[PDB]
Amino acid sequence: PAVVHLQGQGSAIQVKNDLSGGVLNDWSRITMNPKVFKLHPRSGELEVLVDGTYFIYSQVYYINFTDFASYEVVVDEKPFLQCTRSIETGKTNYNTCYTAGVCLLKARQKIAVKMVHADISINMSKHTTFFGAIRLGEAP
Amino acid sequence: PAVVHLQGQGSAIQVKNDLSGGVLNDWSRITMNPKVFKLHPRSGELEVLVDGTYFIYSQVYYINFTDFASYEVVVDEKPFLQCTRSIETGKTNYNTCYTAGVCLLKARQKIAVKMVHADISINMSKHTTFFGAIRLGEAP
Amino acid sequence: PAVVHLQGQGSAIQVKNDLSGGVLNDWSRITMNPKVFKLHPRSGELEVLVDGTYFIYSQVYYINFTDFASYEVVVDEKPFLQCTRSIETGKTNYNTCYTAGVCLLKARQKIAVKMVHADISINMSKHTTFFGAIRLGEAP
Repeated sequence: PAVVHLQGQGSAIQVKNDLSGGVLNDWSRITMNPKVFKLHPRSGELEVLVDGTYFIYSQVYYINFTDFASYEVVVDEKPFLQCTRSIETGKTNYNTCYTAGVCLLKARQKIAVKMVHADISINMSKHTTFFGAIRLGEAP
Repeated sequence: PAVVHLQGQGSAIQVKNDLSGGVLNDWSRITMNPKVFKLHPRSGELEVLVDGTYFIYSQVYYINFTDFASYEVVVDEKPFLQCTRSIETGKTNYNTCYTAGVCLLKARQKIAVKMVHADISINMSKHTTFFGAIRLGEAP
Repeated sequence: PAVVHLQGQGSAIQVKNDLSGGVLNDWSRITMNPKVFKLHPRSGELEVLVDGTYFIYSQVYYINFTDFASYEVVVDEKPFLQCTRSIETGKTNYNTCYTAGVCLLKARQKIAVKMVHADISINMSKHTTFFGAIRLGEAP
């Protein structure tokens, strides 16, 4: 199996003005098999270069937000996974938010972590905020 | 590796009165290997057809509860995994609860996601509530 | 693929004690490929016995906490993953805290679950608190 583990590079992000369309992008590729995965640095996309059965996972560290914190893991712009937290307006929620799932992908398909449009702050520390995949094998 | 990723059928559920024994059901079967896995949609049970080493995972999107929200991933009615949340707010508790783990299984054993009996609502959207398994290989 | 699923053996721990630097060691070794994995019962370290690509996961059940509840998954004492909850609610909080990720490892390296030192309680039940890994295959 080929793998990729992408880590945030540190520094806090406010989702509204510190990102465009909510998409996380400045990922550090500490592990990436270049024959199976390609990273797109501005669009924040993790592209698969071959058909396969893929396990996909992510985790975003919510560090303070208004009331509703959430993101989607999208595949070709389509919601596949979601991780969501809540809090009462005036109070604080520091919270790692992990989700993961398995799906069949064809070559060139692109995966991305997209924050929902809200006032939400996230910490990009490498241990709390990450994004990865495992090609478990061929697709049927 | 044979995999299965069951997605909810796009509906908000009130656990107490909309499920039987808290068991999430009416799963949509997008990707399921028919030689390893068999689905029982109304029961909500996922049956393994062959012995093996299985990674099992699940997410439930909690959308309303005032006390506790908890579920168990059960194998023949025995708890294997458990995901739990207490309230994050006095208003509306939007919160996804993911859990996963590896276990050995025998043929004809059945897995289910079983809510604890309480005043809980859930969003059964395809990207928010899901239930899957990976046959990594044989069991030793 | 070689797997390991370690489960807590029940009861609870008061994290304020800071025994063994917060490193959890209550692990029951239910499934463990002995050719790839070794558990040290006193230190709580999970040692890989061969080089390879490893998916590592953990869940800790925070049962009584008020401010920050956090833990790290460490590799040779170096943080790799982190799971964190500080939910300001006015009452005591109860959350399971799952995280996971993939990394390449050499033989003899040791993985542990290290609680950050806090006056919280964690429940060590076998269904709510666990620690595991999948050797996906050889590392490139």
